[PDB]
Amino acid sequence: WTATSGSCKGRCFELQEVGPPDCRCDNLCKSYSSCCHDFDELCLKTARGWECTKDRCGEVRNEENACHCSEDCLSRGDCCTNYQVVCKGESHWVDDDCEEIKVPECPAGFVRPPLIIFSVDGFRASYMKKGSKVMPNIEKLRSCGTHAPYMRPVYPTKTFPNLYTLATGLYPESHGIVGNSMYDPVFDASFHLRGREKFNHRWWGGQPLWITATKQGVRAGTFFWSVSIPHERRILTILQWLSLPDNERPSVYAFYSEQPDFSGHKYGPFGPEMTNPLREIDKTVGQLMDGLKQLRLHRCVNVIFVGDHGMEDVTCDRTEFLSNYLTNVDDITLVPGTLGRIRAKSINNSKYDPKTIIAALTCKKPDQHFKPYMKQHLPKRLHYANNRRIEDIHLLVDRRWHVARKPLDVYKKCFFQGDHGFDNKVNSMQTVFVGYGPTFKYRTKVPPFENIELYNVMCDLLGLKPAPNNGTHGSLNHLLRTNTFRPTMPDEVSRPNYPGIMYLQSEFDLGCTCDDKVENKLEELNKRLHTKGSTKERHLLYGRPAVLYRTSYDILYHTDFESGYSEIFLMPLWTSYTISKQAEVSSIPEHLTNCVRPDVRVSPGFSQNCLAYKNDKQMSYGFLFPPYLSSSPEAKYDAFLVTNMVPMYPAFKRVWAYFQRVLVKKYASERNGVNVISGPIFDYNYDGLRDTEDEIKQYVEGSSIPVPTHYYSIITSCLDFTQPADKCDGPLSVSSFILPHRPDNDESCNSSEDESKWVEELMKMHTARVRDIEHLTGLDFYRKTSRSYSEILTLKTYLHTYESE
Ligand SMILES: *[C@@H]1O[C@H](CO)[C@@H](O[C@@H]2O[C@H](CO)[C@@H](O[C@@H]3O[C@H](CO[C@H]4O[C@H](CO)[C@@H](O)[C@H](O[C@H]5O[C@H](CO)[C@@H](O)[C@H](O)[C@@H]5O[C@H]5O[C@H](CO)[C@@H](O)[C@H](O)[C@@H]5O)[C@@H]4O)[C@@H](O)[C@H](O[C@H]4O[C@H](CO)[C@@H](O)[C@H](O)[C@@H]4O[C@H]4O[C@H](CO)[C@@H](O)[C@H](O)[C@@H]4O)[C@@H]3O)[C@H](O)[C@H]2NC(C)=O)[C@H](O)[C@H]1NC(C)=O
Ligand SMILES: O=C(c1cc(OCC2CCOCC2)nc(C2CC2)c1)N1C[C@@H]2CN(C(=O)c3ccc4[nH]nnc4c3)C[C@H]2C1
Ligand SMILES: [Ca+2]
Ligand SMILES: [Cl-]
Ligand code: NA
Ligand SMILES: [Zn+2]
Repeated sequence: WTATSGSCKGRCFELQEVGPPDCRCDNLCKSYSSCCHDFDELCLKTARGWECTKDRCGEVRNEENACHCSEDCLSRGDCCTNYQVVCKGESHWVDDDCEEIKVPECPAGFVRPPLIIFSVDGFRASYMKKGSKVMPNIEKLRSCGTHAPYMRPVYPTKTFPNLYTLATGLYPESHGIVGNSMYDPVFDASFHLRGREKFNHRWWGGQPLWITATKQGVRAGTFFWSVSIPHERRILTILQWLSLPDNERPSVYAFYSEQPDFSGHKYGPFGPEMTNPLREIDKTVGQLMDGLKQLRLHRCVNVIFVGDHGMEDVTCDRTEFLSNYLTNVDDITLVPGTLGRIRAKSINNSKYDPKTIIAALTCKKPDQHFKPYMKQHLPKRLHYANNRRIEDIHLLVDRRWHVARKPLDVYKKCFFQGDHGFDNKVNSMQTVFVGYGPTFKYRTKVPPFENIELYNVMCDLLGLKPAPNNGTHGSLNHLLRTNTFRPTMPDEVSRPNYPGIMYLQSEFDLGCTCDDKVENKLEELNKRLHTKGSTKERHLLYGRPAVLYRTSYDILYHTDFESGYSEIFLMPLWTSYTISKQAEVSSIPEHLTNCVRPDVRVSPGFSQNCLAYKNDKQMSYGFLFPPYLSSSPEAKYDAFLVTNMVPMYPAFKRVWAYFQRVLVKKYASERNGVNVISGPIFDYNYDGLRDTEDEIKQYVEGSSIPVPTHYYSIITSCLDFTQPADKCDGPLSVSSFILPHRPDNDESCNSSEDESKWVEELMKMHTARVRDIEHLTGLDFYRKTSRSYSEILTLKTYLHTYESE
């Protein structure tokens, strides 16, 4: 109910709301069916169209017209965006050369340059190059302002998860919009694009930009436009808002376009019918810009041009049916399409089994086009698990395909030729970013970055303090001329011990053997300097990492590698070593195959033991610094110290062995030496954050030796590869991964072939940012380099994606 009986005269697109039932006149009333009777007549005028014509120049103001070409229009703030070009001989914004904007040039009374966020749905990143001949306004923004060749959305690359990530800097798992379609079991409700449920504030977590602004006394234009309000009216309304008196005028504005997404779904991303939606978007941009120029705001406002996701070629016949795998296909509810999510059709059913469903979906057909996962086993870079709204079972679907439950679902629902929602590393899903204005740089290209980082920047552009979010504040400082936020290195919380030789061999009773009793003062002061950290500048290139939580740990030095050994988790938190281009792969000598030696620097009570691995029929063990890469027969003994040991399932040891024996050396060859940091990760509650000791669900049997959920490595070298890793005078280059530590290899369908046919593809899949590894371990890397901190934050947010160009 509304008493939809009040009026809207002088209230057209009002700025604060009114309580039901007083009728509404804001840009969302339509969607609430709560506009006043006269809203259309007064607020949605159309008479005469949206441009001036020569014979309108001068005219008697006529309140009926959608826009005015009269004389008092400039001062009423309601001319058609082309008024000056047509009636005062001015030029369109796009025809003007660009001139660097060194300082804001704003009208008197503007306390700060406004921000205008112009967002475009489905605007695939390659559109910038491929549609360039027909988007001249967008092209001028891109080349005069600051731009990335593309910007990475979050997963799933759906509309609501992405628009609300842009608004909040949060992963969908934390903001709560985990799909365009969700079931919440605690609310017992569903959320869909169509319908009222999405209007209930209980779905939306985090604190979006417009709320952050309000709470700190920066006024916001209302970001959301009802779908019948056409584009030209949205632009005119923003331009009017911009004419309000100083005390009423918002500081931040949003425009949203449903194009090109709406068309991309019908015609595919490069369909002939796509040229027109693009021209249209360009023309709307020209109108905002010709309108800012009229108001002398075009060298004052910062404009952000940003997409939520891209678009891919998808058709009804590229659909895989779950009914071709599962016999019980009626006890399951599938959330379907470009990703799959499965729950039980009823929780009154005690016969519903995730394991057998997963197994029934694993590697069943030669060319299968989706892969099932338990959510905690999805790649950590998707950050897609820590929400009750995300179903335990998930299917990652290949680009260009759909998954559906039955065929009846597809023909009682080819409609479409495009879709999106796939893995966020996929090229066709990448989207756009352009920043133009006094606060952005002039004609500057920046590297690709993730859309989670933008909320921070929009907060800086407005002088706001960001609510806590998943961006890394400072990682996009290179986008900006000024306003920057000066980030600082977090303080180290635990400082290490440096233990010397304190224990005799016979104090150990670990059930470990080593064939090593084989026996010169010259080579002795030598081996001892290695244990004092003589070679430490070679293996520890960027400083030791900082432990950012409270705990007990020791630095251990060796000829070949250095480690931070945790007395709590009984293993190292990190192991650092450099492999130069020249270095040589040796084999594990036969005599030393089962060798594990006590560390006389570390007490029996803080040590693992071999007995437990023997007793544990599931669990075997590996080494963090690989014996294969020892610099000498003598140094190799160090690789076998029990303090270099970590627990590993036999299935995982195949992955790990291949990475250490083949791939390190290969990377050293291509990158001209690599520095490697490796270590264990514990995330039993899949929240993306380091577990405390009391959260560990699994131990090597009959011991306090905790089992990692994943193993990471960070592989750094010189960006200029003509310099070796250990003597780089400039920027660094990095790639990393976080491998799930799994007792089987059901994830790789080719895992019964040689490791050279599958291990590396798996690693690629589990590519990571150094920043993801920091969250997971509580460590802080790259503490001592010659680079600026800003540049290091950018490096820590890099993801190496292995897509082509
Ligand atoms: C990405 O960035 C985000 C944001 O920075 C990071 O998430 C933060 O991480 C913190 C650490 O996990 C977490 O802090 C906790 O908050 C608890 C209360 O928080 C409420 O208030 C805030 C502030 O305004 C609000 O944001 C929260 O909103 C969540 O919940 C509602 C649903 O109820 C959602 O609508 C909303 O979208 C959001 O959902 C998400 O968050 C929750 C976690 O709160 C998840 O469970 C969901 O899955 C969803 O993803 C909250 O309403 C606070 O009570 C916690 O305190 C406990 O632990 C500390 C240890 O310091 C201790 O002092 C206390 O004893 C306490 O323990 C007690 O509570 C336990 C739980 O009941 C109980 O088991 C014990 O026995 C005790 O009784 C804690 O400080 C913070 O909430 C989130 N923020 C957000 C927005 O998610 C995120 O980590 C980053 N991600 C990565 C990978 O880096
Ligand atoms: O008006 C907004 C809006 C705009 C915003 O913008 C947020 C700003 C945040 C700051 O950065 C830029 C965007 N945020 C939010 C929601 C998140 C709160 C909402 N809407 C209205 C549009 C209706 N719509 C569709 O019909 C549609 C479109 C594409 C599709 N593909 N497949 N099915 C689809 C269905 C997508 C909705 C987005
Ligand atoms: Ca955790
Ligand atoms: Cl969805
Ligand atoms: Na074992
Ligand atoms: Zn869409």
